[PDB]
Amino acid sequence: ATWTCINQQLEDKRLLYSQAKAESNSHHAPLSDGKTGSSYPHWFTNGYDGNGKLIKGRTPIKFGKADCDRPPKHSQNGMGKDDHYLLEFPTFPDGHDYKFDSKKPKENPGPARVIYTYPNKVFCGIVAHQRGNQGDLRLCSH
Repeated sequence: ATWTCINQQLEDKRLLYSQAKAESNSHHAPLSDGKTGSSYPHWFTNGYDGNGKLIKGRTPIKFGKADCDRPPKHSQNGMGKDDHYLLEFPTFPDGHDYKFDSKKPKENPGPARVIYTYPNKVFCGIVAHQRGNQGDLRLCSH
């Protein structure tokens, strides 16, 4: 399965990702909420607060997997014993594994992220930043 993302750069850029490479990246990623050099992986809010309430005006991305569409439970540190939430990790057309402990310099994460679950690492989808490498995330197609 090939996912296509559109990202604007300093103009619209079309980027293709192999679903297999991305699933492999998330499996290799630690199950941690940002307690790494690069800050990745980290909680992907999808518009909710840590109690599972949808923030007003925000719209969640629908993935189509019950595991991914359930509201989260995220304690302050992402380690409460009842926690279950989404994680985001950088993914690339080449499939290389992002250096999550990289700090000065921090590896460029690019615009795309593989979204998966904590604690079971279920694959949700590939999303990408609209412009550059931060800001609004949009689900890529396939």
